[PDB]
Amino acid sequence: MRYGQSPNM
Amino acid sequence: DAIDDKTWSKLFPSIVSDPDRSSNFMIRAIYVVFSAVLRQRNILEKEYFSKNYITENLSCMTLSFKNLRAHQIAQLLRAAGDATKDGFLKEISLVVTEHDGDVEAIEVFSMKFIYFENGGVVARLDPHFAELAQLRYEGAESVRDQMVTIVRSVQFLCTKVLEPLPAEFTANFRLKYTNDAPSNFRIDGFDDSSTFYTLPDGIQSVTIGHLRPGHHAAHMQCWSKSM
Repeated sequence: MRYGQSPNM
Repeated sequence: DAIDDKTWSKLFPSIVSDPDRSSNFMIRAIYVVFSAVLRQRNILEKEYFSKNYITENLSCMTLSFKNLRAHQIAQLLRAAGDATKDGFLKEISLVVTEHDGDVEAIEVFSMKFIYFENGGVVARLDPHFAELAQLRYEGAESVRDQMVTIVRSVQFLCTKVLEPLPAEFTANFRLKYTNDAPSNFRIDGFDDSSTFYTLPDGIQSVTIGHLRPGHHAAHMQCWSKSM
């Protein structure tokens, strides 16, 4: 239902 | 029920029976394992990593706090690990795609979590659930063995099993909140999303290992196309 994200590379 | 190892105390709590140190162990575990994945897979150069010992037998490369970018990734992992104390973290995954923003990955290193009620016997309530719910806590030494197994399996998988990653790829950390998690509670460094990650229909799946401290359970999996 609910998610979270991040930036890498 | 405690670990009497010099090498172990440098990175992990010697006791993992109680709820707090159990969650703490989960945090350190996430740090170590995902650092191992990041280095062994050559997603980040060796400069970002500093070499550490989990055991006199094994060594891995752990993200250096001194290096700023590695510190950023480390604090990201720290936030995600800290979420396990509240019990609001369902899964954390290192996701590798060809293009930035893709929901379909070419490689995934997932870590799925399970929280136990009371003394840490009964699981709170997904496909990964049942297996971990079957497990019992068998003491700190066993947990050390499980960690050792995970790290060795990670290194072996990345170096002697998997194909090298493509020339250009986008890596990032994506997580999933538990059902209990409040809408105002947000993990630091992680913007909300209506999309997780998806897999190819013929993607290969291998199990790296699991961890069973006092009140928590984790399952490390690896999906890949390079495999």
